[PDB]
Amino acid sequence: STALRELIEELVNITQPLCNGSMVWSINLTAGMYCAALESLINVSGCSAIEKTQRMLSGFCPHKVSAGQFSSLHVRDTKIEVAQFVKDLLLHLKKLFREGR
Amino acid sequence: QVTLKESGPVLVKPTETLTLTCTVSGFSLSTYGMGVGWIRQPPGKALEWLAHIWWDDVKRYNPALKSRLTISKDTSKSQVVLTMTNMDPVDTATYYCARMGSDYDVWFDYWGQGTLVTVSSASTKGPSVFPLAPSSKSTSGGTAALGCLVKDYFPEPVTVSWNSGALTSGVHTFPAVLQSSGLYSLSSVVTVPSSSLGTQTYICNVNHKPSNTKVDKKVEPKSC
Amino acid sequence: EIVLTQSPATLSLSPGERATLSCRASKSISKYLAWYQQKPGQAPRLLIYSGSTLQSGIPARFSGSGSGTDFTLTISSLEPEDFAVYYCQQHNEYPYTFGQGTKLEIKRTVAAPSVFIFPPSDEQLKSGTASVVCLLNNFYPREAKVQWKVDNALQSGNSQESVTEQDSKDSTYSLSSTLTLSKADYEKHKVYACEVTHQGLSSPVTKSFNRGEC
Repeated sequence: STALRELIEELVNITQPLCNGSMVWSINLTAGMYCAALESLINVSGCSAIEKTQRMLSGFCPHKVSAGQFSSLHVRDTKIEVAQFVKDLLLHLKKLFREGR
Repeated sequence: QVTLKESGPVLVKPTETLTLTCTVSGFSLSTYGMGVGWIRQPPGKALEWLAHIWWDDVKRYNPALKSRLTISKDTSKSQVVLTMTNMDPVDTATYYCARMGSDYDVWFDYWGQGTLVTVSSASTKGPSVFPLAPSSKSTSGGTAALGCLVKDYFPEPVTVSWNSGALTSGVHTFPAVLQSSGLYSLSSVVTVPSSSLGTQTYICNVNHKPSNTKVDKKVEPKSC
Repeated sequence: EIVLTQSPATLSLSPGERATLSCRASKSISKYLAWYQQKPGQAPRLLIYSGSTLQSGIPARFSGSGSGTDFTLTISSLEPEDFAVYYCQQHNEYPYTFGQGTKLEIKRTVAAPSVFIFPPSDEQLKSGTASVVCLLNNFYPREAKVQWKVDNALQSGNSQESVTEQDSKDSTYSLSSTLTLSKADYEKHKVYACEVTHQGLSSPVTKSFNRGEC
């Protein structure tokens, strides 16, 4: 996918201390969870370095995602550092890309 | 150092199944980002990607060939296995395994040496070796050519040397041609001063490993 | 399926000169084009990935550029070791595809071939077949015409030719042509001639023999 590749490249760009101090809800990374990933990341407020990632994610989610609002993200227990979240998201997206899915 | 090695050259009969193994060193097939692909190249033709597999068993196959291909890996054996069913003469090619140079994208940074796979009904046969007789008399005073015609063997390859490798200057060993009979033929020639035809011995040493045939052919002036 | 068209099929240049190799894709591949170099009997060697990234161990005279549908591999000043076949491969999308290659060959001064002809051996004739062989030795350019004649009848379709790789030391080619006839047919004729035409020969050179005369 052209959108997928571009998002991979952006995540590589920004991870090679992203939003230092910012914690987000952990996700149970499995296929198609673009909505959940955005539902978590949309809640980061003072970090311009992830703004593009946020816009890019909206392209992959068929519904509007607004901060404070949840639907696709059903579990909110563990909170993790943004850097870790985005690194884990990256490996997940690379797998999708490798799979052709 | 990263190395890859394909299993030995093989002959497959039409309709039969090809199995190739790639043995790897300098990386682990369970390490994040590691992947191995197979790429083939028919004689005189372009490279064609067949399939690849990643460290986590994610696989991709060339869609034109998908029904015929299987790929697998075994980290404990450091081996990647390609299986290709219903082989056809058109599948005669050198088969390479190669490592992906990226953790998620598809281009290849380290390559095996390649292995020749021949698909044919023909049976393994060693060559007949005929003289290409010196082109002039020793007294002629020009430069002469002589050679050996290495005819009707199967499969590729043969190697040719002269005088057990002592003669290399002026030697040309030609690419084989595939004849209508399904057997290959090539020539090896050497140019020498006509004056040496009296004094010096010329022997071509032909080796056809597939049939375990070795031939030493002495090439003399044709007694006219 | 993305089709990659490489131009020109063969590029003839001298060492010292700047080379430009082209690769064009049937549709956009963004920046994701790889280049490989391949020498006779050897596996391909990765030179460039993602359009312009130079692989480690590749000298800096090489550069890739381009995006979209038009890409180039350039070499600022050709060294002897650079003459080889070059393939492009796109890695934008599945299925991954390669172009058909550009052969980069050394342009040198014209060299006329020395020509030799060889009768079938008695050993072979015993088996029922005659191979007659004509050799064109150490010539440049690669283009040459070999015309078999049997009792002045021009032969066609009953020969096969092969050509060596360009010589590493003098940049010449050699060619072998084999004319094949049954023994019965061979014995029906007298004069076997190989007529060669090449840029280096002011007029065609004919080498011949008469069956049975030596």
